[PDB]
Amino acid sequence: ERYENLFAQLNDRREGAFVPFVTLGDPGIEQSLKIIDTLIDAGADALELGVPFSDPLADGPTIQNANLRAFAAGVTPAQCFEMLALIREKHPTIPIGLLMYANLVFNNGIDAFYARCEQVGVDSVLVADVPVEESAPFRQAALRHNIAPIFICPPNADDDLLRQVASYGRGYTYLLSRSGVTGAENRGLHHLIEKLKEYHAAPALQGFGISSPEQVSAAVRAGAAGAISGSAIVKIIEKNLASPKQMLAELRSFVSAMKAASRA
Amino acid sequence: ERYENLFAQLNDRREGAFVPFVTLGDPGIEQSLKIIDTLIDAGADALELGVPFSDPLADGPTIQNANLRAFAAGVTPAQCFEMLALIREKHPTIPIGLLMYANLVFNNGIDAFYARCEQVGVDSVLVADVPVEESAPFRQAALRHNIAPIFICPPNADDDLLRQVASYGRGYTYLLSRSGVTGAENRGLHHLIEKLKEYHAAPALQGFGISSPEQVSAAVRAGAAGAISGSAIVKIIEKNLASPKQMLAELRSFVSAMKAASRA
Amino acid sequence: TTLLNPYFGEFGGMYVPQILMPALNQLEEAFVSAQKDPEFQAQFADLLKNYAGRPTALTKCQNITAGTRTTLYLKREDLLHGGAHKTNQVLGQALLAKRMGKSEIIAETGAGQHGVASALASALLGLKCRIYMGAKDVERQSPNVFRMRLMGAEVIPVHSGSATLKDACNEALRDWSGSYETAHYMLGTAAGPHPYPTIVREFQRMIGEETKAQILDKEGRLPDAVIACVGGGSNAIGMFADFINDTSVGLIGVEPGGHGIETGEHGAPLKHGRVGIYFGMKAPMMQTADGQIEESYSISAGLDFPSVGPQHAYLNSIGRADYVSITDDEALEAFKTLCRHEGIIPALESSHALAHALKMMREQPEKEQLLVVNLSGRGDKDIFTVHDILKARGE
Amino acid sequence: TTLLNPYFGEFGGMYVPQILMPALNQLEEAFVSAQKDPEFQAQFADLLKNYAGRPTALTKCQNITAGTRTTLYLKREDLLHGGAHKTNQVLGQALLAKRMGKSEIIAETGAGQHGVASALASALLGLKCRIYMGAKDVERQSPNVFRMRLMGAEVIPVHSGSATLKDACNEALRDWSGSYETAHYMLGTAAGPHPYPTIVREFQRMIGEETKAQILDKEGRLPDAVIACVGGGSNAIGMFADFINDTSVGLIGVEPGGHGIETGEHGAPLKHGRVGIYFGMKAPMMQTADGQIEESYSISAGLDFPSVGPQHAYLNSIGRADYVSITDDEALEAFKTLCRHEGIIPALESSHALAHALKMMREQPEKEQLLVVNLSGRGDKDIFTVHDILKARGE
Ligand SMILES: O=P(O)(O)OCCNS(=O)(=O)c1ccc(OC(F)(F)F)cc1
Ligand SMILES: O=P(O)(O)OCCNS(=O)(=O)c1ccc(OC(F)(F)F)cc1
Ligand SMILES: C=C(/N=C/c1c(COP(=O)(O)O)cnc(C)c1O)C(=O)O
Ligand SMILES: C=C(/N=C/c1c(COP(=O)(O)O)cnc(C)c1O)C(=O)O
Ligand SMILES: [Cs+]
Ligand SMILES: [Cs+]
Ligand SMILES: [Cs+]
Ligand SMILES: [Cs+]
Ligand SMILES: [Cs+]
Ligand SMILES: [Cs+]
Repeated sequence: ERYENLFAQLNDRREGAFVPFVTLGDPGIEQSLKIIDTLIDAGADALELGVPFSDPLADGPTIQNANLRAFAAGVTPAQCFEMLALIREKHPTIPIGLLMYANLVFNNGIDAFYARCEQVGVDSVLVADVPVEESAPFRQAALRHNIAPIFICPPNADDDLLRQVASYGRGYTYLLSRSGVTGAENRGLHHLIEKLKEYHAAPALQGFGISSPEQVSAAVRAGAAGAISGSAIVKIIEKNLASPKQMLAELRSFVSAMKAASRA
Repeated sequence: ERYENLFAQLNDRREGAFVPFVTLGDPGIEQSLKIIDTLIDAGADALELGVPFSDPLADGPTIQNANLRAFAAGVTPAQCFEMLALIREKHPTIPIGLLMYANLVFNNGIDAFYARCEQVGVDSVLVADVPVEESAPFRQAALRHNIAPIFICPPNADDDLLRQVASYGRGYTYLLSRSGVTGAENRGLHHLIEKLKEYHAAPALQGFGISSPEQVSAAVRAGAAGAISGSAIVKIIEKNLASPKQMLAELRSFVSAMKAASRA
Repeated sequence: TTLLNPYFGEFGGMYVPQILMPALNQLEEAFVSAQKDPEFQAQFADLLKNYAGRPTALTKCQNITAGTRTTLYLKREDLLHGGAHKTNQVLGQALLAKRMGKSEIIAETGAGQHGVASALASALLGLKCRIYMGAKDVERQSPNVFRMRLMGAEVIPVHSGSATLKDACNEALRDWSGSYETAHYMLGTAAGPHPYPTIVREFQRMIGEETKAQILDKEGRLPDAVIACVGGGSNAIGMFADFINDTSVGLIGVEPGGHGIETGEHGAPLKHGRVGIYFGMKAPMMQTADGQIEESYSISAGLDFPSVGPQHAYLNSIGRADYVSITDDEALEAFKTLCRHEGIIPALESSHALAHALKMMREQPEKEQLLVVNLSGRGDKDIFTVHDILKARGE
Repeated sequence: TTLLNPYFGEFGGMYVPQILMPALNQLEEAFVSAQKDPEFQAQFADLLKNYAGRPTALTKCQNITAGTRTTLYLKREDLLHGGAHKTNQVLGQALLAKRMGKSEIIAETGAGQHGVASALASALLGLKCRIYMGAKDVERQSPNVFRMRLMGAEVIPVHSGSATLKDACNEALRDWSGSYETAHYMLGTAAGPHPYPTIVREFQRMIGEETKAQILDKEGRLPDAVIACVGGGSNAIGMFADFINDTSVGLIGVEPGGHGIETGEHGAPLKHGRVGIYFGMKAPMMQTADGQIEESYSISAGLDFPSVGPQHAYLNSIGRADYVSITDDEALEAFKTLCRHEGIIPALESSHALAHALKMMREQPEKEQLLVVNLSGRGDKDIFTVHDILKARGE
């Protein structure tokens, strides 16, 4: 019940969530674990974590290159699940969500994938290239293993899609800021937020192109439960590859500032 | 009547003709005149002289390159006629024949060309790319200006062609040794010779690929009135461009040997 | 919810980010509307006839079947404007783009023939065209880069991954996910998310329709088999479609064997991969044990792709079509043989199909069989590649 | 003595060394025999249809005539197998070669399209083919060198003279004068000694025949004018022939103006040369005051020739056809315009014809006129040349 408990706590404090994304194992397993511990210590309310995939079609160059760095370090999904077990062992209540591409879930059995998620203590899975129309075996397996299946509400969602996302999803609703792929350089709605609430959808987190405190504050002021930032975070990793301690300091400053903005 | 007188003299001596070919003005006007005087002094019975033409389609690479050398020396048909006047002024009885390509004769009037031939003392003109079928204005102009029009008897001449060549031609009949274009490297018939005599054709000179005394002797023994050699002669010029005196000595030896063979 | 079935048995579907579903539904609706629109069909027919040059010839081989009981015909898509079958369905999709009010085209290309088709159709019909092409393919299919650019298309080299077709596909799809409001993604093969495998088949099926009419005219019967190379699957499903219900007619698809299946350097997922989800579809693919997508390989850029269209996976599964592979060296021998004995220079893609036909003949030379090979393109784009190879082998 | 008239008024004839007259007479007799032979005509027709892809399309331009009263059609010889009109008459002459018991082919080529045609026909029909090509043309039309050699033809660079078409012609003729017993000289244009201007016209006249039928079908009347580029004259006389007795139809031939007629660097002897005798014919040529043959120039190798076929000189003299010139830069603009606005990449030769049509339109844009341009070839052979030029000009 980790998302449910988180959002209840945040609501009682009149607070929005700030949720960073990073790629598991970027730039290496040990440094990735330290990065993630730093995100949490700096105020992350939840995590979105990518499992490196060869062809990430919803991602722009920043996160493409994060995947490549992880592969250069020899990271596999098996090693990602080892990492996840370690993260959960340290941090018992923080919601952990995975960003997956369909083939990694489908590969050697959908049910078996979500079973592995449950064993390591994952709370949600977002499969980026599975729309609600194709989602049945994924969300069924997810719910069977006490995992929240995450679905996307795009800016031009019609009413049928709003109702489907409200009914099928759990944990949180992903509120897409804009079309396109992930990217800081490309910056990105009250009607959607109000409709999701009307249909009793899981609380909305806005994502794509959120790289500044101002955008986080704007998300929460518009009524979203919080915001997700990926490329902005990953850029700090990419910039400081030769300076691991400076990397963590800049990560800490950024995450702290973004979290502060969620209190607006 | 220079060919008629020549062949009568040769017949009374039981002798064949040897007739060298060179390109007028190769490798320069002055050296060309000295070459020609050397040919005559060494025993040439008559001359065949080429006027440099841009695209000589009946000639192989040796004589192609002779034309090019003459052009590099700036030789024009006007300069060739100046040369011809000088040659005739020195040598009053030797038959002089020109090897022409049609466009040089046709260019600014066929009649005017043959008139210029008569004024400088030329005895025959062979137009290489005008077959008997197209020859009427050429041979008419030739005869009007007391020039012998020369025609070709190819190895596979039929009877109609034999009769036409016998009737239309004067001076000598060109007996082609082989198909192809001019060339020493490519060596080349009693029935044709006997038929031409039966039809009272001008006496036959064999040409194309004759580069050795043995071939000259064979021509005369088969009943030809003589033989023409071009590429063999021109090769001696080409070989000795840097050694003008050695050129003339080798020309003299070769022409003397070829002429000796005509007595067989 | 769709108007048409997105699946062929287990295979197919619409595995794209949610953002792109309305674009796919819009495309499906526009296609269904256009297929029942006599004015659309007349416009498409007119372009095919008077601009692209259909119908294409069906050529009987005079020499390469000598001494055998094989009769071989070539369906001459190499004679189509542009130089390959790709031009057929691009004219149709460009008309669909205009019908939907789009003024921009996104395309991917490997051999550069779909790129050239996209560029020429855009020039003709007044669309702004950008084309993604793997950097390796930009080099080995360079004549087509020059052709695309001369026709005013923007050609964008892709250096990521294997720098070949799958990488150009990825970038095209990434682009579309942000530009679909104004751009139509003109997918060039019978693969990808619904409705593309269906649209591409329906806009290529004149190949088999013409073939059937032509072979009936010349031989008074149907072929024993029709043979086509398979990259994503468009020229093969175009040839196959009209024969699917003619149960006596063999359907043979030829995947690239590359350096040999045993080397792992090939593009033959239908027979040597396993089902996965990628490029918007559930289909056979080359993938690692963990489910990472593997890089393919072929001497031919147009076949160098680690998956295959879902209708081919379906036809295989039920046994209606058989699929085989042909290596680089086998394709090169077929290329040379057609050049020297029929005076036709085939695309290296098409040479894979021809190579398998030659094998059917040579292996059983007293077997009576009437065969058609889909000669999907001409080899002008390949002549510098093939020359370099032969030179580096004596020849 | 001949069966057919060797002259067109003053022009034409058989100005070859005596040795070659029996070969020319033999060829004439074989042609006359074949033209009345139903089996020959059926074989020729079958190759044209099922191997070369005739009839070729007649394409209406959609965009380049916008805002004017010109209607423009392109006769699509670029879609013929091989990529140019040259293929038509090579198939006919190859059949004549076989009819005469020859097993070897000699050809000359400049753009390399006649070379490619000769090579493909020889591969198909079992002849041994050698092709002379000027060394300058070997460089600027290199894709066709690769194509000829892949089809097994011997390609012999010619370095003499201007190292272009006239020099390749000279060498081919020199070769034939020694090899005619076993080799047929497959002359590639409507020029040279009788009977070639006649044979080439008769084996190309399907271009105009088809055009007439197609324009009657689409417009219900004959064109106001048909427009073709003129090198030696084959694609133009092929288009013109069936319209010669339709007195209302303008015949317009377009010679290469090169860098400009005033520079002397051109290939426009019909309007700027004077009558001479060369290459077996009496015809207009570029020549010096003394009668030496001048070197021509054009950006397009296929038009880079200092003479012209005798039937064109005749049609000009009586006023039945009009001849004009188009410079390099005008041809390049037409090339670019067709690429970008109709999605067709034309040969640079053909671009001269298109350029003149565009001029007819632009100069008098409210003049009602129905025009056909003979699009004699595709521009694949030219794309590297054109690219290099544009780059060396910004672009
Ligand atoms: O800040 P940005 O621009 O890098 O965006 C960060 C997003 N990271 S993520 O895991 O939430 C995420 C969520 C959804 C994605 O694709 C989908 F929408 F199609 F499902 C991709 C990544
Ligand atoms: O010794 P070769 O092999 O060089 O031959 C020398 C010939 N020189 S020539 O002037 O008589 C001569 C005679 C006839 C020619 O062409 C024609 F037969 F078509 F008319 C060309 C040259
Ligand atoms: C991928 C490309 N070409 C593929 C191709 C193919 C294979 O693609 P299909 O399986 O979709 O026909 C076959 N033949 C030719 C001439 C081709 O160009 C392209 O041109 O972008
Ligand atoms: C001389 C050559 N080509 C001439 C040519 C010409 C000019 O030749 P004609 O005048 O004979 O058509 C026109 N169009 C194309 C495509 C051509 O290739 C050759 O390919 O050898
Ligand atoms: Cs056979
Ligand atoms: Cs493939
Ligand atoms: Cs495949
Ligand atoms: Cs118009
Ligand atoms: Cs010309
Ligand atoms: Cs000309």
